[PDB]
Amino acid sequence: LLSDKEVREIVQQSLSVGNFAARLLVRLFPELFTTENLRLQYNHSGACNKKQLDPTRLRLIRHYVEAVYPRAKNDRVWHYECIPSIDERCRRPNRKKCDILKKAK
DNA sequence: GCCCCACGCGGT
DNA sequence: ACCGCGTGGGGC
Repeated sequence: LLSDKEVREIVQQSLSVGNFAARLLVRLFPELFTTENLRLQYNHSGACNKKQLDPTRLRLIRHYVEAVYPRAKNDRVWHYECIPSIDERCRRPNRKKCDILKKAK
């Protein structure tokens, strides 16, 4: 639960509605985005042998998304732009692979 | 370096 | 067909 001021401040910095959902994810799930990087054990559905993000916080994220971006009320926009960005955010690595290969030399 | 997003691909 | 992962081109 976060203020209207803070939601609009998040909208200011997000690039697309997918990134709005990703940012609301990071802000609402600060436990997973410490240097512990627990995010790498989670996704939005509980698929691919991974733990499932808090369904109710995810619902709140969708609430804010469909609120700011009304077009998000279609499941075909949430399921196709936000939850892919949410899962990518939870899973994306610290160091890129090719960057790790490049720092070898 | 951080961060975003498109995208081939393999399991379902 | 669909769905999520690993991955890298690339803007900042």
